[PDB]
Amino acid sequence: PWVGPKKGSWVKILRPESYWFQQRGQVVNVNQKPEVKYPVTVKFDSVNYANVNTNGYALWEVIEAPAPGPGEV
Amino acid sequence: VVAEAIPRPEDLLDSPKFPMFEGSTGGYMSRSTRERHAITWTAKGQAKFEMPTGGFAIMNQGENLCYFRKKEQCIALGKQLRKMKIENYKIYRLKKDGTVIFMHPADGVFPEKVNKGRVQVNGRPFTIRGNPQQSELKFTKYQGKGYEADPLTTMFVKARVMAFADVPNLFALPQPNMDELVPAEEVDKYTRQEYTTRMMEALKRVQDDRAAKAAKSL
Amino acid sequence: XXXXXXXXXXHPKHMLVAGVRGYEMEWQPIPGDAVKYPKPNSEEMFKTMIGADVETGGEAWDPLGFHKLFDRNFD
Amino acid sequence: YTETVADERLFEQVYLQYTSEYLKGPLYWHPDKLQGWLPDYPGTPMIKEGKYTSHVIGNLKAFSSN
Amino acid sequence: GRCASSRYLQVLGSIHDIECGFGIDNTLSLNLQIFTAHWGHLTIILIWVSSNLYHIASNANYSLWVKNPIPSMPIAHNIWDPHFTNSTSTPYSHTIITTILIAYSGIYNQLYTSGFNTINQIYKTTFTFSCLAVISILLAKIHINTHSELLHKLASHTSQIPSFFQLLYFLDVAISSVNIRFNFHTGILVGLFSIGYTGHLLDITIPASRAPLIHTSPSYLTFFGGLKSNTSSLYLTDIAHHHLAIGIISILTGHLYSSFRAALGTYIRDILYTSHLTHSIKSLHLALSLILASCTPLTSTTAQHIYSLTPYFYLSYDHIYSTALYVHHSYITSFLAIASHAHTAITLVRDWVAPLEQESSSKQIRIHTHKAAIISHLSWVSLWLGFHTLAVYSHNDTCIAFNSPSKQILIEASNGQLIQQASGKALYGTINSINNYNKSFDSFIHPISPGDLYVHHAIALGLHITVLILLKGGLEARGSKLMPDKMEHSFGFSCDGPGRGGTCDISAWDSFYLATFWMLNSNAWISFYFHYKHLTPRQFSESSTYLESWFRDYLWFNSTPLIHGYSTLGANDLSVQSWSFLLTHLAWASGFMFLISWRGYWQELIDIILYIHLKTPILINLWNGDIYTPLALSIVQARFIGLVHFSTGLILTYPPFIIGATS
Amino acid sequence: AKPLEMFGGVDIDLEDTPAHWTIKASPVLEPCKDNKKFHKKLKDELYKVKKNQQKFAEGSAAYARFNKKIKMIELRETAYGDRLCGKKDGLPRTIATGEWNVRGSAMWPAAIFLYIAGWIGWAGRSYLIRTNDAAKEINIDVPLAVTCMASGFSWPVAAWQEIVNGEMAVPNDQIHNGGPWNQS
Amino acid sequence: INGWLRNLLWSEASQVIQSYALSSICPYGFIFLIGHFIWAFSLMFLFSGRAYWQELIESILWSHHKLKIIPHIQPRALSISQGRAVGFIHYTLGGIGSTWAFIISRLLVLT
Ligand code: CLA
Ligand code: CLA
Ligand code: CLA
Ligand code: CLA
Ligand SMILES: CC1=C(/C=C/C(C)=C/C=C/C(C)=C/C=C/C=C(C)/C=C/C=C(C)/C=C/C2=C(C)CCCC2(C)C)C(C)(C)CCC1
Ligand SMILES: CC1=C(C/C=C(\C)CCC[C@H](C)CCC[C@H](C)CCCC(C)C)C(=O)c2ccccc2C1=O
Ligand SMILES: CC1=C(C/C=C(\C)CCC[C@H](C)CCC[C@H](C)CCCC(C)C)C(=O)c2ccccc2C1=O
Repeated sequence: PWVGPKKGSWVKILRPESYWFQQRGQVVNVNQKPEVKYPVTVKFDSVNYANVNTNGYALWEVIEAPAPGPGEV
Repeated sequence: VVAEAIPRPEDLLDSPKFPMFEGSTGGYMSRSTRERHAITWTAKGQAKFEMPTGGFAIMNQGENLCYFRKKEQCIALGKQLRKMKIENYKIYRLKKDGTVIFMHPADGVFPEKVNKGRVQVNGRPFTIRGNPQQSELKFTKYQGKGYEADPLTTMFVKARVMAFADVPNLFALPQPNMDELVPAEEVDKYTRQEYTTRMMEALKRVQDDRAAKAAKSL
Repeated sequence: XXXXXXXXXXHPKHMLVAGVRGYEMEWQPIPGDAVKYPKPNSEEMFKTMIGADVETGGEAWDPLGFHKLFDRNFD
Repeated sequence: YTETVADERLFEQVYLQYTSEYLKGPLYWHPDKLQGWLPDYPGTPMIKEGKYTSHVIGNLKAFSSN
Repeated sequence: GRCASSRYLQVLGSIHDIECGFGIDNTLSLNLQIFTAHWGHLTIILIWVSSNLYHIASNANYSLWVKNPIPSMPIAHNIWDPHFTNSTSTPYSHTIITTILIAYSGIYNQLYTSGFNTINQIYKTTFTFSCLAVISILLAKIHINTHSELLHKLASHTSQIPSFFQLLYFLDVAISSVNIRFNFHTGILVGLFSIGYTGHLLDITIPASRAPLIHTSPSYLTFFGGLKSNTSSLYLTDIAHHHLAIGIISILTGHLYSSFRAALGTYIRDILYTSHLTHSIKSLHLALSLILASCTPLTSTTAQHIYSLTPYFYLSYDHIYSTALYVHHSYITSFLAIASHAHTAITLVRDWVAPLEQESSSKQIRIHTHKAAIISHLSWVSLWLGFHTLAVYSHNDTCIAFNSPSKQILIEASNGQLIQQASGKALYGTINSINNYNKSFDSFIHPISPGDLYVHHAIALGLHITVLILLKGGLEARGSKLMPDKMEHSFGFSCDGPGRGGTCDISAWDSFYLATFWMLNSNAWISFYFHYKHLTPRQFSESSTYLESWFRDYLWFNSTPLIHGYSTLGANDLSVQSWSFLLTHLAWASGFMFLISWRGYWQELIDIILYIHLKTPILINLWNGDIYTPLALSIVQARFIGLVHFSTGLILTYPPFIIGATS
Repeated sequence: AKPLEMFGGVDIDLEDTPAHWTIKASPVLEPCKDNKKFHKKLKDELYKVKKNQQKFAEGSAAYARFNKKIKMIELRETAYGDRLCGKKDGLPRTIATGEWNVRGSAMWPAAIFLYIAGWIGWAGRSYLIRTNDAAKEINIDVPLAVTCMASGFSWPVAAWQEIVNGEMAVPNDQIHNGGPWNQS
Repeated sequence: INGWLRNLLWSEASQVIQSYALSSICPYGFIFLIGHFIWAFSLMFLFSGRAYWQELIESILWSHHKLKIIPHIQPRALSISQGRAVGFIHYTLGGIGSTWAFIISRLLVLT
């Protein structure tokens, strides 16, 4: 039984200290081990100050938002 | 792991373990400092390297030994050696008395390689944003150090933050009766377990009085 | 089959906006003014309101879209 | 059984939900719960049901609307 | 292990940060320390007042200035400096007589208006104020003992129940109580102090200004207006009536909160809870911020209205008093204004509890929800004002350099003119309905020209940018996108490292440090505007729309007497002014290196110097550096020291120019 | 009772009629063609330029260029005659009361600039929306760029139609609000 | 030092400061003013760190994202080294321009 958002599905970030808070990014993969605290891996078009466009988030920090659309983060 | 017998640098003049190095003013300042750090390693060929204190050096085909004032210089030289595929280098801190403390490959395995028996020191079980607010821990153990709070205290203050926003359902603390309480401390009735029962009944009386007073014009 | 996330590991989302009470509270009791929780319906109820006539079209005549600004307040 | 991160999060939620209700009661006694602090004065509730209670208008609370 | 040379700077950077004290464990200790410090500060103020009164009494000429105030000049104090010429005579003395300094404070007019006539009265006043300083220190001791006695009475204190620990929160109810403090401040300290000063005026000031009159009858309360013709100041009867009205109003207002009895007055907490506030009133930083934000309009209006409506005898007749007072109070109120924002930021860092993420209940919460909108719009208005003021000034400069004064863009200041016209119509309607008309209001309404419009836009730009920096620092003190953990660190800290793009000047204290430059610049603009309009209203009205006029006809032109002060031709009584001018230039430039050059360079330099000292023959056998190790100043200390040098230079370079230009 | 001396030099209208709300009724200002300072300033301009002109040869090109400059100065003098200037400076003023019908009014430049500035901003926003990529910002798609630049003329209508139809703004819950200020 | 201030930077600056509408030396007075402006402008880069400007840029970028104006070349404040370089360049350029105008206008007037 798959857990978390599907691969390639857009999710809105709910981590307040994240550089992409309330932004959206494609789900690269979700780790299926229940022991992993932050299994969801999300990649973004906008890099942060460390020039990193991907990060691993918790299961409770992604809400499966729709596609961004024209001129929308 | 067995610590070596690194002698004090002021007592090991002219040792065969010393690499051929040019020698500069950047070395440890004697006549003012007594704490020295020593790094030893075994090389395979006399490959030239750069001393952390200015000037270049040539290793020995066998054992090597260098003395430095700071652990940072020893670690810099260790990284430089490790770039040359030279493992098995150990870094010691020499106390003023001559006590040898084994520092860098502390358990014999380099810190970037996972080794069993290690425990996460200074670990915090939440995201960095999960730290409690500094304002909440005023005049407590963590007065200006909210990042040092144990996770139980963080959860407790988080629950307090959750609670102290539903203002209408809060309980105002009753005003103490200073004039008629406050006898000499020797004047007490003991019965500690009865004192909590007295707390229960007194708070029940306070709440009933408040409800009766509120149900007059509300 | 996607497993349902338990309420322990669910998400808060951002349905809780500045115009409504937060996690659990009550909003300030303002006297006669904008009260209660607003909901977007201006344009929709504007298309059912009468007043449109054949002088200008025959449907809800509102260039400049002044009706819709209530629905935009949320955006 | 091993304590997964979801189980730890569940304990977090249970602890917070219980304690946030407990601290509102008469058994926590924090300085922020004093009179003049966040909680209303004992016999004078100001706002209830999201409406100004009659005690807001002070000595006029007994006056009729007319 | 022990400390390095940076210990002194570290300690002195928080020498009065009583919250950061190590022995302090509770709000009782903090509040008592603050109360005792207040008593000591009041003692210092009283001693300063007695100082000025003594020096006017002893080393001065009040007895002679009072007779002929218009052409005479007051004396601050004598000059006793062994560095002067033991031969000849200094330019500050009448040949063989002692050396004197001309007072530019304004105390002479204050004492003359208040009713002083003789040196003996000033001497008795000095004695009384020294007595009051003694009284203040003794009150400090009294309150320390009373609170320690309450603490000792906790040796005979128990509630016989586990609720006894509640007394922990009420030990400092004497200091932390708000309703009683508000009631008694607003009533006594404001209203009854005003009423007592009305009594002082009616008993002394008005009797000792005119021929003998009736027994202080109620005819001493007039409603004339301003600028009594002979003394060119407000009517003392008008001042007494004003203080009486303010006193009555504030006495009535002072009965608002529940101070001494629970059956009278409304509580401040209930007032706030049913409004758009309900802030954390137990924070000392919040109270300090919002009362510093109160002394700011008071001091700014003091600066404005000491000049516009001169209240003291012959104050307008002194060309130096009027400018010095205005500039002084403008600088004081600018400092208090930036203080309010600094302590608001400290409040948000230290003494503010916020909901989880979304409970939009606190006012600070609602402000923080849309803080980005606030900062973006403040940036927009700042950019607009800067662009359109600098560009129009550049147009005027270019078109007047090109021999075309008529090609300038001169927007007539129509809105300010409309406000002035309405106020003038109101005042003229007041005057025309008087049997004792032909009154004057001095500079309450002044000629407004396009130069005034441009300078007002520049001042608005400066205020907007200062508020922008301070507000951004306050709102992002608890965390920004760049550093989303800023409330875990101190209010002031060095940086967040070179990584993540580089993070120099990231703390809220760094926002204050950046904003102090803009405060100084805005104050300089305001002071230049006032001083230029004071020196020559006509030339300012015509040629002030192009910045070259400000550069030439004001700075370059009016600096002639000051530089000529001491030269190879003799000295004037402006020699101290010129010497302090150059010294303050040196101080201003000296702080550039603390701001531009940063720590690591100097740390290497200090390591080299320390190498020398540990290498010099005799030093090495006496001092190995292990005790008070010399180190370069830390980053925050460096920024603060550079800021102090810059502020001192910029502020203290101006009074010499004012004195040289006006006197 | 002589408001000039009462208020330290400044004079007040003292009359409440709508006919004085125009800038032309102000006693501070005066039409430039009958102002002494205006005459003196432009006469001094003419005198200085003419004195410079005489310094050169009669038949030189510099003499002709100075004649052209003199003609420009005299044209400027006659063109600013209807413009209002202060009764003490002689420098013509710019009207910022929204008069719309006076010489030197700021309404026409304001309208022109606002139109063209909205045009620039709308063209840039349209290009950014239609090129949702960083590669298109460094290597500009010139045909699309000029298409948006030409299309920007209808900004005052298209922008409003997007504002009311929910296509310009975005809810705050879709963009990064800012740094966290709380959590615990 | 007062001699340098008075007889060099003040008395000998009369030519450049009073150079408006004077045919040859108008640009020198204007460039004197511009050099002062540029020199003072350098201090914004010299005294400030890049973190404040980065946070301000993020605040502005919020308003840009609000109206669907997303610069995909993400706006970042100048790097620390670049901030120092810009400050130094503006400082030296403005000061050199100030001296340049001051000396050249005076020598052109006197000659
Ligand atoms: C006018 C401002 C000013 C002043 C005075 C200085 C002064 C100094 N700088 Mg400096 N600097 C400045 C601006 C200034 N800087 C700026 C804007 C920058 C740009 C970043 C730098 C960058 C800089 C660097 C990079 C270096 C210096 C260095 C130096 C030192 C070498 C000169 C020296 O030792 O003379 C002595 C100092 C004086 C001020 C001369 C006058 C001394 C007074 C007049 C005599 C004594 C007064 C008397 C005792 C009164 C007693 C005090 C009183 C309380 C009793 C000196 C402390 C160099 C250094 O430290 O190397 C040695 C160095 O490496 N500076
Ligand atoms: C950010 C914009 C801004 C700010 C902060 C100020 C600030 C100030 N202005 Mg001001 N002004 C502005 C823009 C601004 N102005 C513009 C665009 C004009 C037209 C050229 C004027 C014309 C003007 C005059 C004539 C006078 C002032 C005065 C003043 C001062 C007193 C306050 C007042 O009455 O202003 C009025 C308030 C405003 C102007 C706010 C308007 C803000 C909008 C958004 C600016 C853009 C409007 C836009 C261009 C209109 C286009 C119309 C077009 C569609 C036809 C104060 C310092 C007075 C003064 O200093 O006298 C001593 C005065 O007499 N202003
Ligand atoms: C598509 C272009 C574009 C658009 C539509 C906007 C729109 C806006 N900007 Mg802005 N900005 C831009 C580019 C743009 N900006 C650039 C390139 C910069 C870097 C200098 C800035 C820097 C900037 C600041 C610092 C601030 C704004 C602010 C604002 C807002 C208020 C209006 C304002 O201040 O304008 C004035 C705009 C400027 C002063 C920047 C210069 C304008 C540039 C040069 C226009 C470039 C357009 C581009 C070349 C078009 C090419 C089209 C082609 C490829 C087809 C508004 C939402 C303010 C804000 O957030 O308040 C709400 C604010 O404080 N902007
Ligand atoms: C608000 C006031 C103000 C301010 C801030 C400035 C700012 C400036 N002016 Mg300036 N100026 C002003 C008013 C002002 N001016 C007025 C009213 C006049 C009268 C017209 C002038 C006349 C003037 C002239 C004529 C010159 C300046 C220069 C300068 C620049 C100096 C920059 C620098 O690095 O100096 C660094 C300072 C120095 C290197 C020292 C020079 C000044 C001293 C007195 C020389 C004495 C040398 C002596 C032997 C001791 C030297 C010590 C040694 C260790 C360095 C700077 C842009 C100068 C410039 O372009 O650069 C120098 C310049 O040529 N200004
Ligand atoms: C800062 C400070 C403070 C203080 C302040 C003050 C208050 C000061 C003072 C000062 C002073 C106030 C000083 C004084 C001095 C004096 C003197 C020095 C005197 C002497 C005298 C004598 C010696 C006498 C003698 C005699 C006798 C014995 C009797 C008879 C007569 C004769 C004369 C013989 C406080 C506390 C806040 C705290 C912190 C610090
Ligand atoms: C000049 C300079 C220094 C050097 C200044 C130092 C090291 C301190 C200078 C102190 C002066 C020389 C006075 C020394 C004090 C006296 C010896 C009196 C002692 C008083 C104590 C006993 C309290 C820095 O360390 C520094 C650090 C970071 C950014 C910029 C700079 C910077 O510009
Ligand atoms: C203001 C400032 C910024 C912000 C300034 C930036 C980002 C400059 C870039 C803005 C544009 C791209 C510059 C382009 C030129 C100007 C728009 C116009 C210059 C020419 C005019 C006269 C026409 C920093 O990033 C910074 C970083 C480190 C230390 C200090 C500072 C610093 O002081």
